[PDB]
Amino acid sequence: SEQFTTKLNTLEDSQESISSASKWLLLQYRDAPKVAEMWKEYMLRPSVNTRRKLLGLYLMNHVVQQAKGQKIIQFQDSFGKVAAEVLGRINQEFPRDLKKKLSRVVNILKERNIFSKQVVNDIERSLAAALEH
Repeated sequence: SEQFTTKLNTLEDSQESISSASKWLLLQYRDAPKVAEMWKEYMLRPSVNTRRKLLGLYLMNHVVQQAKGQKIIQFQDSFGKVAAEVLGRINQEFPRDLKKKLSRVVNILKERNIFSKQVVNDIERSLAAALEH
């Protein structure tokens, strides 16, 4: 629902506040397919700063990380799909500093087995493409 954008637009730059938001976003699993699309648009919105995009990335990470604990594939699969594309694209805007921070998020998604091997491979491929172009 629109509650995603409510928490996203009011998303504060702090892990505590980010987790607090994601706690409620776990209830959006019914519309997760659409939430991921909203997240995608946000991440690929030119009116959003690269810092604010990374902040949004942090929010997603918390949601799917908790979804991993809650075993909610509605978030894992949905966000994984769009993440494969987004993560590659936004690295063309992110500076080296924020690109490193991004790669840390990716490492978490992989190492914690949050996203499937298919999704991870798709991410890594798009990341390589981002490095190439």
